[PDB]
Amino acid sequence: CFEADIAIPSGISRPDAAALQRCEGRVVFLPTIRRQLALADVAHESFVSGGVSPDTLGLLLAYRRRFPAVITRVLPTRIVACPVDLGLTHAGTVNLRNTSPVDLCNGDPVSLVPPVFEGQATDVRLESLDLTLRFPVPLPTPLAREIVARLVARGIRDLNPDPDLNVLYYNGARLSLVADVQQLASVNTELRSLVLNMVYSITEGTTLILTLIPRLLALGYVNALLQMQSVTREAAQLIHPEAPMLMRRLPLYEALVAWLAHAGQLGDILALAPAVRVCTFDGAAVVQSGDMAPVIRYP
Amino acid sequence: CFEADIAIPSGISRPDAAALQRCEGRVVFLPTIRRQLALADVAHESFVSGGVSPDTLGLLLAYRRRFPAVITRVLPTRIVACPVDLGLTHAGTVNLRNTSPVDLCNGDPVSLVPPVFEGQATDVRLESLDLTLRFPVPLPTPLAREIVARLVARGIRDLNPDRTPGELPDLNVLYYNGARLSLVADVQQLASVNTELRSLVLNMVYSITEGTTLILTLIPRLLALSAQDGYVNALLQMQSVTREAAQAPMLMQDGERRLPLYEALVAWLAHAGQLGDILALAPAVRVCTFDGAAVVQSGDMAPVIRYP
Amino acid sequence: FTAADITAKHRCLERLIVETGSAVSTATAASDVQFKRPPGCRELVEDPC
Amino acid sequence: TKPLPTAPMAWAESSPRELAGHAPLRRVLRPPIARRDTRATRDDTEQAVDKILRGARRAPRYHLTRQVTLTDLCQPNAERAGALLLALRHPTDLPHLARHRAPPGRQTERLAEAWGQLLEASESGCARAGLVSFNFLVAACTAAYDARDAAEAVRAHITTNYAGARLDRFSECLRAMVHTHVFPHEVMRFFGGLVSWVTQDELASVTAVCSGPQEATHTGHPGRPCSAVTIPACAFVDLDAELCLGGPGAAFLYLVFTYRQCRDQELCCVYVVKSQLPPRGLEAALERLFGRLRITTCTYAAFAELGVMPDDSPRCLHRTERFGAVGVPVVILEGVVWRPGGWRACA
Amino acid sequence: WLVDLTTATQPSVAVPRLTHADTRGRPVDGVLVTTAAIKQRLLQSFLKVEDTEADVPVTYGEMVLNGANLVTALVMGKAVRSLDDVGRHLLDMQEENRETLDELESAPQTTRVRADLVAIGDRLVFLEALEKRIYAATNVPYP
Amino acid sequence: ARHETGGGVNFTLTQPRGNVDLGVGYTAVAATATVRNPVTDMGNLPQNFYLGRGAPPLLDNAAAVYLRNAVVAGNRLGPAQPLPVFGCAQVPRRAGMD
Amino acid sequence: ARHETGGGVNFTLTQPRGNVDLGVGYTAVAATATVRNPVTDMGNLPQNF
Amino acid sequence: HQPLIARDGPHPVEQPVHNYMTKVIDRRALNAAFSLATEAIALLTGEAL
Amino acid sequence: DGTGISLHRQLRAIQQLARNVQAVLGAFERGTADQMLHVLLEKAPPLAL
Amino acid sequence: RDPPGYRYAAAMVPTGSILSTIEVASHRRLFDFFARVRSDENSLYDVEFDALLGSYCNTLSLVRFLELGLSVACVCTKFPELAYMNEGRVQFEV
Amino acid sequence: RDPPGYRYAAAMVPTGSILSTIEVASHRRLFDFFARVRSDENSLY
Repeated sequence: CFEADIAIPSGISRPDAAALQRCEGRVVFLPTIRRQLALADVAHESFVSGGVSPDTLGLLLAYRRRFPAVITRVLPTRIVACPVDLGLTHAGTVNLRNTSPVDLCNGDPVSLVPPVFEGQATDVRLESLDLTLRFPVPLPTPLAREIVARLVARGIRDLNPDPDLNVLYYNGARLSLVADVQQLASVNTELRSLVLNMVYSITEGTTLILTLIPRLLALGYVNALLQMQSVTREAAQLIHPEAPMLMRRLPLYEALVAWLAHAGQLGDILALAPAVRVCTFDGAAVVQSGDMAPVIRYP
Repeated sequence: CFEADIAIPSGISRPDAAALQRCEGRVVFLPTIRRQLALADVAHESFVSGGVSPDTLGLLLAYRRRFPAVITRVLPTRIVACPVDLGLTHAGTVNLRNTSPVDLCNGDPVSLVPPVFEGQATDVRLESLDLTLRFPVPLPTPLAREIVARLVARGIRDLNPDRTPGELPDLNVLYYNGARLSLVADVQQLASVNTELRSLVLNMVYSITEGTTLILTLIPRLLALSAQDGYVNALLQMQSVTREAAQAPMLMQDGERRLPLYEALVAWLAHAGQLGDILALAPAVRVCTFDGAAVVQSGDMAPVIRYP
Repeated sequence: FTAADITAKHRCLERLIVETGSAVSTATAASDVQFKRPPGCRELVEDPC
Repeated sequence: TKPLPTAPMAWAESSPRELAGHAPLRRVLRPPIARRDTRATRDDTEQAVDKILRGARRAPRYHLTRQVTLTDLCQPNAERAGALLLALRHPTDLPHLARHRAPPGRQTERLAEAWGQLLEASESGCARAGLVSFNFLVAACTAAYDARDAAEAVRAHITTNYAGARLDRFSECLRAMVHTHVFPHEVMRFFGGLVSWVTQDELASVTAVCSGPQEATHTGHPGRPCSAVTIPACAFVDLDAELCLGGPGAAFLYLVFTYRQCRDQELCCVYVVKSQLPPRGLEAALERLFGRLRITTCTYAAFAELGVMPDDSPRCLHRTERFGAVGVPVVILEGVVWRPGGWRACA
Repeated sequence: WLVDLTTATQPSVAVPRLTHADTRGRPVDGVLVTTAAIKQRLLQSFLKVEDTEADVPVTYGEMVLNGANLVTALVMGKAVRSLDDVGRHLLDMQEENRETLDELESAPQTTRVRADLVAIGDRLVFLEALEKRIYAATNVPYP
Repeated sequence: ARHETGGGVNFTLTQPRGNVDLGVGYTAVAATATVRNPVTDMGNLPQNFYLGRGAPPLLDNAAAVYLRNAVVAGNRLGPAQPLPVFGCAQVPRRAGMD
Repeated sequence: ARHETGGGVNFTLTQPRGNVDLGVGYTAVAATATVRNPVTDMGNLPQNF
Repeated sequence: HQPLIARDGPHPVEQPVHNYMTKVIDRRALNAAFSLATEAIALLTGEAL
Repeated sequence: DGTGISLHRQLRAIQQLARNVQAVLGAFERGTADQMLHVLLEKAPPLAL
Repeated sequence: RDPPGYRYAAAMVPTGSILSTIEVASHRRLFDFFARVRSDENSLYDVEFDALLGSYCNTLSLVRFLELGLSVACVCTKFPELAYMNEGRVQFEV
Repeated sequence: RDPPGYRYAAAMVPTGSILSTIEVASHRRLFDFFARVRSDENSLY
């Protein structure tokens, strides 16, 4: 499996040692696959980058840069977590813990940042050694992508506001997005930076094509084919946005470069590529929330 | 590991065989998934389309088609490379030799690129049997997507063709960390730039929906943040069309229960979000180092693991 | 011009040369004018055409 | 009985580093650091315990998924040794979603009536209904997609083994789904190869391969006293065999749903493509070969990659297997490795 | 044209009990059946090659049901040729590639029948008209 | 047969078995001899037809819904919320039963 | 070489070989005796540009 | 069972092939009749002497 | 297993193995005689020349 | 499945005894196959079989190369290190 | 008609030897069961 053994620090309180015992089956992101790693390297205090604790975007960056490893056995003075990325595909079944929706017999769980749901719920603080652990939520890819996009949209409405995105019907019972209270104010403040990169990359994408199409096809097969299948779609959207907006090949091309990059950087952050699949056997076939679920390395 | 053997033909001069000895860890594109193959199917002479060598946007389209294979070992009469697009199933992590001015870090997805820098060494001429080998340059996808954008736009702006005076912006020069990186500006071919332009134009259209207009309402609101936050200030690049685009709902809501915002995101995210991938070849590998060395120097061997 | 018959055959030449040795003929040599073949009897002609 | 050329068979007719591994490491003591200066029944029990011996003396080319479902849809017995089973997920959204993602001018009530109607045609308790067979799709869309009676021969197979109602009800559901922008994909992902069903009454426990090669399974002539094994496309109607022009490479196997959006009134086409192209090249060749782009949105096909057939040649086409009285063009695929893949259709 | 005819087809199934074609040794491997006019013509000019007038043909082969051949046809209901040897070898392997077993016996009885054999290329072949010998007065057409 | 499960390895033993009734007639007989309990309260709960839908409704939509909730008001098995086209018709569950 | 396979286990046999010509000059020779078939139909197709 | 030749080059490696086929014996029956004359019975059976 | 059935299947599987070995060992004898030709035809010019 | 039928021979050597005597046409449906033969019937005497009348295998012929014509056109030596070899050179002085 | 199938046991003790060696499978349907196996198959055991 290639186990990597995280070293618990010096003496921890008895209630903290029982906090870790309950963390078996939880996903950890380990910065390097070194066999011997510290606990502080894994703890959420190690996600600090710009001097701040990362937002939901800063997290999703890190989740794409380090290695998630499921916790297999927690031992006093060691945590044994087996990285998801290493070894052959479809092997090393290690048990997960389900959080929220069911995780049916397949569907490739994505580990998405915690704040998307009850924020501090899952912080799991350890006071004795003064560190904390935020475990990502294991959701299926279709639902994980539906949610993360669902919340960004809510964020956009919230950006300037004067049909509920929140109610979600998954499987047997309607799922709930909103925890009401100020959790939304905490959820919305962390998606704040993800919403903007989304708003920007759209507004910067349209205006950049809406300027380019009329500032191209006017200088062959480009022209004909373009306007051909774009009838009442691109051109109509051109007149309508240019109606409620303003209108340079040299800044155009140099902005088309900087956008094209920033765009694909968001497609990478977003799309929450699945870490694992569920393939069960002699098992329930649906893993009820909070129950260990079999799981295998590639989708 | 479904390794594909590649037979060295006849005898390539002891100096040529010494050149292949150091090509282990480099990448090959094979035009099939095979068990028996000829050395000449891999050579740059095979990249030649009818009568013509593809340009450096033509190669990306050729590396789009066929399969990247990283050479594992080279024997006297065969070359062993396991086709990453398929046979990536190894317990541990095939070695990729970093050939680039760049440096991998840890976790960087690695997408390949035709050789494209101002100072470069990708010739490897083998005189005994007429053939050559251009090895692609591995590169982090953030950087490899910045390059493709540079080559695309350079082939495009030239194509307008910019009316405006003869002094255009750079677009030929990058920076990765420090280290100015000067791309090779040499030829652009109609067909190679067309498809790259065709699919660029095509996808940026499909990313525009009804709900998109709801977002375009927010441009004046963005520039309100341009100026009262230090972030969001940084977000808007100085050369931002959006900034020039501000220099609205339109009613028309079809029964009110569709959720066009959400649907507009999904639509944009698919087509426009995935442009590095469609314009260029997406990463299939990411650096991982077991020994805990956290970078890969240029010229070193990067332990590499399956897709990001 | 039948295309009810030409399509209904198979394409493998292994077999079509052996059934060209003995193909039931469409005619009869037992009439005064050549008739269509009565259902009961089979000629087993050669008939390359 | 022994050769002339001995070195080639000692390896053929059939480690020491692990032996040498424990040798320096384990044999070494107190390292490191250094100081200076009862005929048959009895036989059976013993063998089971022993089997636990050898299998516990040691320790990956196979994966089995197992699930319990009903025989309403699907049905393992009708099917055989090599078959595609597709999962079906969450009947709960009888178009609940139809509320959203359904464009205006759409009576999103179609699914709830089409689908709830399907249930009336064929409650929740002991089990649920998952596992749609490949077969059952070929018949449901048989009259829909392009070839008829090679396609309908499959439909005759299911009505006589697996009900024309359910086929018709399920076809009405496929029409209603393709209607309202909830597709047959984003439902029905690939499940496996059907190793062994173990059914009771209306119940079935289906073992099937999550991934890995098929031919290496229960094997035998046939699995259990049934017949042989194969991944037979089941249609000379399906098994669209690409690579009209080709060179040796591992053939590949994909799963494609083709649709009609008022050109034919929400057509459902389901078949398999076999050619050597890595998914980044299949989207291109799917753009060609297809005129189904009728807007008459623009989302014509959706595909996922099932796996490899790491040998080009086994593509037998046989309109020759009996799943009861009915006979079906059956194409046999010799050797297959299953890579589940993911569903990609953006356009 | 006759070496083409005589070497076109391809041999099959060595049958030892069929020491059917011979003259001074040298088995005959084929038959030319013709009409009586072609055989005549052919044998007046063309291929007159002639180590004939005598062939030692064989006699009839036999198959019967004995032993376990019956029990399995009566019970169960199936039969296999030479189940004695088949069952013996298959069982001998249970305790104890190059499967040569076959079956060897008889070296049958021969005769001298006035035959007509010819050498076409390098081969021996019978020439047989057959219209007279069998079809003559029988009112049957000649195939 | 062994299959690796979550945090373990799982051996499933199976045994094939088959059987015939040897008898040409009737060889086993059963006799109910007593009743443990009724397993059911043997009471009054009515049928509520508003749990299913087989029946086209009243054509005045006010007469239709005035009707429904006059019957469904307090039923012991009255539906829980408006009937979803899927799930179940949802009999409520009472807090105790005897 | 064992190397697994999909649906089985292959074993590739191989063998390195080598060869030289011992003729100081012109050994072997080859002639043509007759033509089996023409292959290509020998006639009449344009070149479309 | 079929023999094979070991190829060197970009020729896909050939592995032995085997062929199992099973032909079904064609069936037939033959006829003839020597039918006897009435008076001839009453002679050879005695019965008329 | 321990049935007399598991034994005849094994004996049958050895029968297939050493039947393929014998087939691929004779492949290097057939392949040598074949590869001779190729290297002789490679160095031979037509008689006409 | 349609019953395979009753086996009349192997009914001649019973393995056991029925201990009751009843009218079994009442219990008609407790069985996969059933027949009432009042006195005698022609179906008791039916026998049939199908046979395998031969198995013809093939002896794969091995060619040895040294016994041929073509072998006189070369000099064949076993040089086991040829894998480890780099160049083969031959020199002629004429 | 779902024809017979090759009897593997009966093989192993041939009643004769086919002299002609040729690439069969051209003469495909001269037989009502023809199976072509390559290195070996799963179905012979």
